[PDB]
Amino acid sequence: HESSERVVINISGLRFETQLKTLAQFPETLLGDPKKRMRYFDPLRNEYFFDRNRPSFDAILYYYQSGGRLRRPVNVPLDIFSEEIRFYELGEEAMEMFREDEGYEFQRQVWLLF
Amino acid sequence: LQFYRNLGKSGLRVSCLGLGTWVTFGGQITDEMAEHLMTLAYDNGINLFDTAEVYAAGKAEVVLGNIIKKKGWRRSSLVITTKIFWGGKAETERGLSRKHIIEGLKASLERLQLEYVDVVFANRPDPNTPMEETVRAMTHVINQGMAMYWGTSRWSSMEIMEAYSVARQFNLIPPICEQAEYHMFQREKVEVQLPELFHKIGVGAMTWSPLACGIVSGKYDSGIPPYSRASLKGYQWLKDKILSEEGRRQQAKLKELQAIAERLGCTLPQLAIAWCLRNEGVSSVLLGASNAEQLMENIGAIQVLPKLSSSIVHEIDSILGNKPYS
Amino acid sequence: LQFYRNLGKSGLRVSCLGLGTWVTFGGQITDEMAEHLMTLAYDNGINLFDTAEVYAAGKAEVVLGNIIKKKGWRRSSLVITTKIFWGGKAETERGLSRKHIIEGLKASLERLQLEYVDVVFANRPDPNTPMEETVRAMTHVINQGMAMYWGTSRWSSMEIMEAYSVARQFNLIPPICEQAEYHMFQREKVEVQLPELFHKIGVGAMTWSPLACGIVSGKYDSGIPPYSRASLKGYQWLKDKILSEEGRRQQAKLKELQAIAERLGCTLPQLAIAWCLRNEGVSSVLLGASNAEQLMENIGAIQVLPKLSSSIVHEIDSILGNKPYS
Amino acid sequence: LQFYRNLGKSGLRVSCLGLGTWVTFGGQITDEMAEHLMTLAYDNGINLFDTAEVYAAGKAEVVLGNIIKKKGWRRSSLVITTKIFWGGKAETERGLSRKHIIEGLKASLERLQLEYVDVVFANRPDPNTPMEETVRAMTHVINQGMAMYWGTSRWSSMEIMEAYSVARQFNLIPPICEQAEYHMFQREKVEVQLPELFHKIGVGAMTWSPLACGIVSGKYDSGIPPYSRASLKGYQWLKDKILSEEGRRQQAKLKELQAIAERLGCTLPQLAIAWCLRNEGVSSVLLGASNAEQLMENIGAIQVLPKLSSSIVHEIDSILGNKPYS
Ligand SMILES: NC(=O)c1ccc[n+]([C@@H]2O[C@H](COP(=O)([O-])OP(=O)(O)OC[C@H]3O[C@@H](n4cnc5c(N)ncnc54)[C@H](OP(=O)(O)O)[C@@H]3O)[C@@H](O)[C@H]2O)c1
Ligand SMILES: NC(=O)c1ccc[n+]([C@@H]2O[C@H](COP(=O)([O-])OP(=O)(O)OC[C@H]3O[C@@H](n4cnc5c(N)ncnc54)[C@H](OP(=O)(O)O)[C@@H]3O)[C@@H](O)[C@H]2O)c1
Ligand SMILES: NC(=O)c1ccc[n+]([C@@H]2O[C@H](COP(=O)([O-])OP(=O)(O)OC[C@H]3O[C@@H](n4cnc5c(N)ncnc54)[C@H](OP(=O)(O)O)[C@@H]3O)[C@@H](O)[C@H]2O)c1
Repeated sequence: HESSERVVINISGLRFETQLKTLAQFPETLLGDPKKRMRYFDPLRNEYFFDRNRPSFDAILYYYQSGGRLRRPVNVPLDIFSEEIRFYELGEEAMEMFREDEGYEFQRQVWLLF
Repeated sequence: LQFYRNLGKSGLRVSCLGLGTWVTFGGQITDEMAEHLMTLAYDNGINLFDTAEVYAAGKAEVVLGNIIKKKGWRRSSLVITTKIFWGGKAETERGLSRKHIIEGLKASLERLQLEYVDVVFANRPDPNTPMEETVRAMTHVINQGMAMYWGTSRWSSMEIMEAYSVARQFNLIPPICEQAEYHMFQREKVEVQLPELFHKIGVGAMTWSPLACGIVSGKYDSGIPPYSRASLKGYQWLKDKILSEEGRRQQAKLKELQAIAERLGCTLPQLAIAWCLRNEGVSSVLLGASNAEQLMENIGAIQVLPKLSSSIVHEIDSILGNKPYS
Repeated sequence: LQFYRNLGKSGLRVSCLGLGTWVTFGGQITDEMAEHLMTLAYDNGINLFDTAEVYAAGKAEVVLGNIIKKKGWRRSSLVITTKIFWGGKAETERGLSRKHIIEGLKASLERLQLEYVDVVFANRPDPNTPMEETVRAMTHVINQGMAMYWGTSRWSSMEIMEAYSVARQFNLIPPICEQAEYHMFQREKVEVQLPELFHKIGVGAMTWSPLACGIVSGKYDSGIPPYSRASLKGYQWLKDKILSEEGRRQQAKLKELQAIAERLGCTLPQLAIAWCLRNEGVSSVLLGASNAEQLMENIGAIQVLPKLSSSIVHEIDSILGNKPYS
Repeated sequence: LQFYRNLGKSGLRVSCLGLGTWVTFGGQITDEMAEHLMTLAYDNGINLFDTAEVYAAGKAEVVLGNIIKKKGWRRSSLVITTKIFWGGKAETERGLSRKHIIEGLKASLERLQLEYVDVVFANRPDPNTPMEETVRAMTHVINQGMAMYWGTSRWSSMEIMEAYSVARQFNLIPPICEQAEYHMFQREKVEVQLPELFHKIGVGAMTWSPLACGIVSGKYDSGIPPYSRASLKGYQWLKDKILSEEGRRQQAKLKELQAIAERLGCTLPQLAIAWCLRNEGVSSVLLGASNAEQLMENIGAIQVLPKLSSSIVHEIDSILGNKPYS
């Protein structure tokens, strides 16, 4: 809880390393909630393992480091990076900004034909 | 229900109740009484016995060491723990440095007349010794055959996690246990801090003082009985907190908790001990006794553990009103 | 053809046949008989001798220890193995914890009157002890000079591979051997599970009970002979499976396998033992004998091993009909 | 102000003053005098005592070893250090190889009659031995129980940092201390080189010769007094530098520094020692004495340490004019 304690995140072999105060900035997310991320902890290596996409996590971790900047990398597909945001649970307020930055009876019946 | 249980997420199997040696061994009770108390605990399935180099200035480990040697119990059938921090007046005889961890544990093994203890604890955190030095020293005594496991005591969850990190960092042995105070009037640590470490890195809790040095027994609602712990030399601090403002307030809440004891067909000490073992993160509770009538009464808390319903647990959290905010 | 062979992909050279001590040593046969059986095996090139702390409640390691001390054989000329899991009634005297692995192996070395065993096995998987604790303990006793190698017994291939991972993870020593039951009526493990580990991480197999405790010898097609293992106290479980529904069905298939024994100019016990050594993943077969006539007969299975053609191997897989689906 | 202080960023607590054994023990002073000097230091709170295998060709560690054994002081109450480099005429009896580090330290422990020293130093850098061999050897003697910590002496900051790298590289134990010469006429190392290592990797400094072998005491402004160190056999090198060109120039600057001593109500040796302890990177200063009047006078430098104002410190840097360019 905002304590400079270091956290190691392993993405399919790609090693990431950050402070706990960085992830505790957004407690509603996956890596920010100690109860959500513990399902992925490895007590033999003291790290969190994820068997997912590797090029996407650069922007996921930087979303915490910068404080809200969620920018898809130039080499990650749009459909793949968008599915990663929903896994790490960044939020709808953050997902909407990503879409904006990416460029994105009888009365009712007679109203349909016309 | 299940008597023996693992000490955290390790292979060391301890009984849910253990007999400590603070105050009693080598101080309050005679050696002939200490032998009788230990033989009762051992003959009843208790294998965990706790001590420290500071208890009775080393006389507690000596008394404990002579009982084990006299009765001829198999060392493989005992789980002996000791705590290292206070080892003499000198400057280099205190703390968690590599010098005192090795010297202090070696001196305890001499008094205990044992080749090794099953667990060696850091009796308190040492802000003067770097974490890497303490973990290396604890790993060293384990690899040298002076101890089987090592744990912490009075460490915050942030410090216990750090020792686990430094262990994984330098391929050393992490700690497996944490001795924390836990009774009806001290709950913030075992019920909030520790359970995260039990699921993350598997550090169990071996709680001490389940009756607040005897306060929960309800023997103080009239005054300070003779021959009790509060009447002992060196325990004026306990007599102060008993007769203080909060002291009488705690005695009032014990009157309500007494009704829960009679309703469950048990005593109040048994209810408080069974109340501690209700958590999966509590690997064992360390008992204390000055006579045989107290001990075998406190052993009966195993009967009360199945009779603990969530309705009763919620009922006690209302009388105390100290439910820690999760 | 080649008598001695490496224990897995390691440097320890064992004979393809080994003499065990279950049932016999310190129980069924006299000590004077055990000495005679061992001297025959040793004088015939067998260097591998197996035991456990559970056999005869420690009397087997004692008998084995006295023969080695009496005959004055060079310790460098012997390969002594022992298995650790069951070490007493107490709770802390069983399992694969660091406490019992060290205490149990130390107690075995005392009875064996030996400074070290060549291999120390985990007699069965222990679901209560974490894999990291067991691997560290096995590495610890090796580095302390109490053992040269360590292996597993009755572990699944998934567990053996995990111990290899935890070893590589923490720079520890992986296991080199696995003791699995393997005879004509138990084939699923050695013929399917293990060969993948022998080529991947080089874990050899030291199979036990090649005659199904004597069932394959064909001495039960009439009844339960006196003085045999099925007539012994504590082995009613064996007498049940012999006279059960499947028991008579196995005795019927031995009649056909007997014709293959006469055609090859050998007995049926020799054919079954040579049938086990037909795999490259089997580093050694542990024999059992209650008299000298059985032992030197079973040693003759080396003659039958070259006479094992793939036509004969396919012929036996048709009589049994238990060829494991690869 | 604060007497005891940590040896660098480690858990070993040493007094800010320590008693060395160069020249004096086993050479200049009698053993009866050495006992008296040590009993005074020990009875005054000094726990750090320094020696080497080269001092008096091993007689210094012998004298020191007999005092500790005679007085019966608790080993846990002492901090004993020894330095290893010169161990005999032979080729393999000098340097920092694994052969001499182990053989030399073992021989020192025999003369000291001690099972272990608290710190083992490399008396000087060895350009013939690779850094990995020295660090492994220093880690080896620590893990073998012959030493608690290890440090360097006369190593450059580039070499101390390399030993720290090789330690982290191979999961070994880094050094915790550095013995460097530090007095008013030798300041380039402790005031420039070392403080970067104290904040980066936490290597403390245990400075030696605070009075330039007695030069700073001002006893040489007339000549070479009898029975002093300059009049001793084997110390013509010291007599040369005292009566040289710079030697008389240093004696002239001591006359001005004497006025600062009288103004502060103390002597000149006390001012020079307190001048050394003014840095946080200096964990302890090793004293030297040939009589009891010198020792208990030098112990009084603790009184002068609070009376050291930055105005006085700047005043002394002007008389010396050797302020190292940071
Ligand atoms: N890690 C640490 O820092 C730490 C600190 C303290 C203790 N410990 C360990 O934990 C153990 C806990 O000891 P504790 O003193 O805290 O035990 P406790 O349960 O808090 O109280 C034990 C004391 O209460 C009284 N008592 C016990 N049973 C009773 C009963 N049935 N009826 C009435 N009075 C009873 C006895 O005192 P009187 O008969 O004298 O009144 C006895 O000495 C210690 O032995 C020690 O091993 C560890
Ligand atoms: N890892 C484990 O858990 C485990 C388990 C079991 C055994 N083992 C090891 O493996 C060894 C295998 O022993 P085992 O009992 O399984 O051996 P086995 O070959 O299955 O049977 C041996 C028994 O069969 C009978 N027998 C042996 N040779 C015979 C012959 N030529 N003709 C007729 N009967 C014969 C004898 O019993 P009777 O004369 O009494 O009938 C003898 O005691 C043990 O000694 C032990 O070291 C390990
Ligand atoms: N790491 C290394 O290579 C190294 C090198 C040298 C020393 N050391 C250690 O550091 C210690 C330092 O010794 P040191 O000789 O350098 O000490 P020092 O303080 O430089 O001088 C000590 C000598 O000065 C004289 N003296 C001491 N106190 C005095 C006083 N109050 N008034 C007048 N004269 C006084 C005495 O010599 P006289 O009475 O004989 O004149 C005494 O032997 C040694 O004992 C050794 O343990 C280490």
